[PDB]
Amino acid sequence: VTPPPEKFNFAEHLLQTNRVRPDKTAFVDDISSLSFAQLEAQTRQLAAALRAIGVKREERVLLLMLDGTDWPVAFLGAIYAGIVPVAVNTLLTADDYAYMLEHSRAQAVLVSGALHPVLKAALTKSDHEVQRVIVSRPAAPLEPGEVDFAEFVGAHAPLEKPAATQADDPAFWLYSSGSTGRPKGVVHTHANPYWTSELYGRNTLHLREDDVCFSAAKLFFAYGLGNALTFPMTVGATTLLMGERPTPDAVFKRWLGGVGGVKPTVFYGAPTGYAGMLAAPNLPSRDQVALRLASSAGEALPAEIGQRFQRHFGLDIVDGIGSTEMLHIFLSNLPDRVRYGTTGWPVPGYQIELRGDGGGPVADGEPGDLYIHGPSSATMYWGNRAKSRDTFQGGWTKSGDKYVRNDDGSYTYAGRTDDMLKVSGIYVSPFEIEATLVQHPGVLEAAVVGVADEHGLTKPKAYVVPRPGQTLSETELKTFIKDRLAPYKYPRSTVFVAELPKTATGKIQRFKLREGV
Ligand SMILES: Nc1ncnc2c1ncn2[C@@H]1O[C@H](COP(=O)(O)OC(=O)c2ccccc2)[C@@H](O)[C@H]1O
Repeated sequence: VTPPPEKFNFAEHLLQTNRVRPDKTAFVDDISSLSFAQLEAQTRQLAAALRAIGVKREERVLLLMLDGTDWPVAFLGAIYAGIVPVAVNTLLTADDYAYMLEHSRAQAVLVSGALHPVLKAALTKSDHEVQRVIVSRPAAPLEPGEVDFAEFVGAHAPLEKPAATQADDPAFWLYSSGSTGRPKGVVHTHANPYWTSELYGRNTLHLREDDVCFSAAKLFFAYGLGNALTFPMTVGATTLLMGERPTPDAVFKRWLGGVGGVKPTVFYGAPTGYAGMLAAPNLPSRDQVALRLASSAGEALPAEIGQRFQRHFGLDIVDGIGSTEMLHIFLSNLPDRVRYGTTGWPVPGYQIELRGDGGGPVADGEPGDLYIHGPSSATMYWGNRAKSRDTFQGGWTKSGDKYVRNDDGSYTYAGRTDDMLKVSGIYVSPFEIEATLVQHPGVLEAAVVGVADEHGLTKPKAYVVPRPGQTLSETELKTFIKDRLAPYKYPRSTVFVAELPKTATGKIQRFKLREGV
């Protein structure tokens, strides 16, 4: 792969690539479609609109939007203007967005109408710098000063040239969270999505122009931003976008061509979703679908899920690991070489190391902490120098995973070096769940650990000590939390216990709980 040039604007690079196919569909969702030519026009009009309201080069805008054809207009339009979109999870609380507005110093917000209520609460409570709120597909009347996305874009002539950015300039941020503390702003450059799209989208997956891409992972996840924006636009594939929560039925509807007259050829999602599909009574047959490739990431793929999928569809599931810090996948199975129970082999272009307890070498078959060296790594966590130093070794990125290298050069997942749990392939901190539980007046103490379900997928499990002299049923506790946590964070089971195993300092011995004590 040839490196990008030093003067490089990634949005211009994706528009230029598709000038050969102006009338092909670039994106289609449940109510709209853009051709490459329409996407270019709207992208450049939005770039002009952001500049016309005073947002300058290098400044941030918050992009809080459901998957749909306006999302890549917003993302690429900011980048074309050399403004930095901060693309965020759509399932967070007002308090999380308030933090993001302050931390990013976002100067504008591009928000889906269905997300406007949570955004409103974030704006009201924060010391933010937002100059304009631009609403895509409003779901209630606009407040004074707010502008509808379609009119904001339509009111401005297309910007004539992109910002003259450098390849190593910041282009966008994503946020990721650890087991405590606020979300961390992961800063990516213009070159980083070129590298992931060339080294993985093109050179590993072999995506091509005639593909129809469909990602159950949304565009704000680093996995989905590659799958359903940067990879397809790099090869001129058409992309199906879906705003609603991915369920088996919603996904099957699109597999069978129920939206936009298109059947996906490339599907993308978490192992939890593939298990949910394989359990569904109305799983389509082979002859009803056009899939040629199935990608998975976010959590380890249990071998039995890959094997059942291959037996049903005659397609393997290609499991690769990526992170928000590395932007996309750097260690993966290949479309034509899958070994289930491993994450495959290093993606050419990326170097992988396993380190022991002092940074030293680890013999094959022994676990070591995983470190990555490659060209798409983030530059830092914005405004967090300590956490940055810890993760950005020195050209090496620490992943927070342990791995074992096998005799054939493949790597087998061996768990995290922290307490985080990927449930449904999405981060869940057990300590957040514990903090929610102990605010119930009938709970005295709680401890949450990961436990493998019957499919070998990790789910949280809660051990709860009730407060003597209060009542507390399992049903009452399920109601308390349904209300306060996202569904993927719900404990699979709660066990009421008389006491928890502790050190003399009172530290809970969470390892004893995973050992089944
Ligand atoms: N296949 C896998 N097997 C085992 N663990 C996997 C995995 N893919 C992700 N992970 C886990 O999620 C972590 C990354 O989470 P994050 O949500 O930042 O990004 C993706 O999850 C992400 C970002 C871009 C592309 C792909 C995934 C990895 O450090 C690892 O613990």
